[PDB]
Amino acid sequence: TVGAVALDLDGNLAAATSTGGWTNKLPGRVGDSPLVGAGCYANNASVAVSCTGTGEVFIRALAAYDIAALMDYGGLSLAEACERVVMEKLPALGGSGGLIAIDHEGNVALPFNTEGMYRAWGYAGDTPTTGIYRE
Amino acid sequence: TVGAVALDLDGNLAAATSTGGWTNKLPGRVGDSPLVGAGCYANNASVAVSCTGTGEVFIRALAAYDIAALMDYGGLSLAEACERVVMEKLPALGGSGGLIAIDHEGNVALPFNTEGMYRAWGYAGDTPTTGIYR
Amino acid sequence: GKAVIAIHGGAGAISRAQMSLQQELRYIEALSAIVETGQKMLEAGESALDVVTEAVRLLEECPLFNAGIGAVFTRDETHELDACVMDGNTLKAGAVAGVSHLRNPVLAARLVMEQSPHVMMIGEGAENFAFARGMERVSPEIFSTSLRYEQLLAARKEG
Amino acid sequence: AVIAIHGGAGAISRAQMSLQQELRYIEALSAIVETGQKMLEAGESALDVVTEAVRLLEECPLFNAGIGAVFTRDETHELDACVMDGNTLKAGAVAGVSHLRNPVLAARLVMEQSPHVMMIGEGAENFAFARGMERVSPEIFSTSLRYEQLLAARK
Ligand SMILES: [Cl-]
Ligand SMILES: [Cl-]
Ligand SMILES: [Cl-]
Ligand code: NA
Ligand code: NA
Ligand code: NA
Repeated sequence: TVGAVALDLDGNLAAATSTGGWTNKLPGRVGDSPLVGAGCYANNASVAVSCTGTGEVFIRALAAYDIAALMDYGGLSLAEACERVVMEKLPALGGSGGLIAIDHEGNVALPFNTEGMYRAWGYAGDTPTTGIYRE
Repeated sequence: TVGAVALDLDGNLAAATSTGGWTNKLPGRVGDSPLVGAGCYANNASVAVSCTGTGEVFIRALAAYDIAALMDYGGLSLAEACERVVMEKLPALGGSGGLIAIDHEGNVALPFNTEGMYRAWGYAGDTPTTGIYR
Repeated sequence: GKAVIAIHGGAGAISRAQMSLQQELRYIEALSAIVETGQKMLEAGESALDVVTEAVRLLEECPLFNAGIGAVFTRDETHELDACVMDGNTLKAGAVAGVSHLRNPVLAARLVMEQSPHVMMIGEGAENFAFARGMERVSPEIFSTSLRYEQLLAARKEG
Repeated sequence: AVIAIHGGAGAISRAQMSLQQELRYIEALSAIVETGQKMLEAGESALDVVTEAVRLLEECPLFNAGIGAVFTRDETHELDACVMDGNTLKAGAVAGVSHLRNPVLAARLVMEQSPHVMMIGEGAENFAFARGMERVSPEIFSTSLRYEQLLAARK
């Protein structure tokens, strides 16, 4: 699982997710990566999200869309929505992983409940930030 | 496409959807029916939904989950959420079809924006209601 | 709330001008029989999961409806079937897409839910999972109906 | 304007990984996010930026997508991808593909050149090939690192 989210100069949001699945996977099993609203979602009016983790839990919890709906309908900020999904709801179903998100206001979040998540972000015309481990 | 939603005496919701897709479909195309939150969703906290319609729009709209999220987070009634998704949001994206939904209080909705939808529902120990047209 | 079931057999351009009452009652009778089965099961204390599974299984069996027996034809004059089931109690789900050799995709979806750590399986992988758990292999021809074959022909040119 | 990328979440420990090992990932993430930043700075679309970032993460054998995909039980590769455009709410996705070098470009193709969101398996592949995408052998994805991780995971 790899992914990208972006907000362009025109205010467009976009998300993309790509994966090889998981080591020793049986044939024809599908996780969250190719599923709209589970592993990948974008709407100019809310957020762009790409996910990575226990596929079945990201599907059951519709993780990517749940970020948008918690913000849109629940009035949560991006930070609050990410905390709710990644640190509460995913573990509640036995689910490990993380996600990257940008909202329409340019807030960026890279929540994960795992030992690490390969990640990076940067604003245009700024130095990028990278990370592997927690805090 | 076919589906069923139900609430049982223990207060559990469930949803199931099944399809052969669309006449003259090219191989390997997947619509909303097998996709959680698109053609099928159930949560004891909100609603059970089974959809039928333009698969591409029901996926892009996360039609089934959007009903649940409008009720759970937005505090919309089942009727209001069904109106919003089926009569407003889906048509705005070029999607025709409908859905069946039961909430955790046993409210039932069978919204559709098409000419017809083969549908029926009934309370346990009651006579069933059947329909095709508006 | 009172235990309750709803079913659908698909939404589309259905108009009164197109059918007789006797032709309508064929659809009404099928929907009534299946919803009545669900109602009786709910009244006897059966689970919402077991009721929707059986209701969709019956809708698959019913040739009038575009799932299982009575599936529409693909471009290639075969059948590709998809199904999902979700349990609101556990939030477990199971789903199969693109299967042609399973009589009842909803039962295969329910097998994915109950007898795997995965939500979604596709094509031959989904089929082989189902066969390894003892579900019967079928010819895709079993789904084929004159009604749907005629719809395929009216929708295209011959050559 | 802003980009964020990931190359997967899970049980990364420090006691197992050297600094030179870690720096290869840091340098890889750096170059890709920087490529994205420069595209955004130049006024390229969010869609084109996430497509190119994920294409680069696919090409990079360090990340479990495209080249450097994990091995299945049967010691081959099955790849999945999705792309969504927030401007149109259009989306494209492929699942279970073995003969497409860059699943995210296949997904973008489903988005733009089909009325569908999602294609699977040989239907997805034949759809892409019918629009001039190259057929590849899944052997191109295979790496020693991921083979070694398959043998380890079997224990
Ligand atoms: Cl770090
Ligand atoms: Cl971990
Ligand atoms: Cl060093
Ligand atoms: Na049928
Ligand atoms: Na790669
Ligand atoms: Na092959």
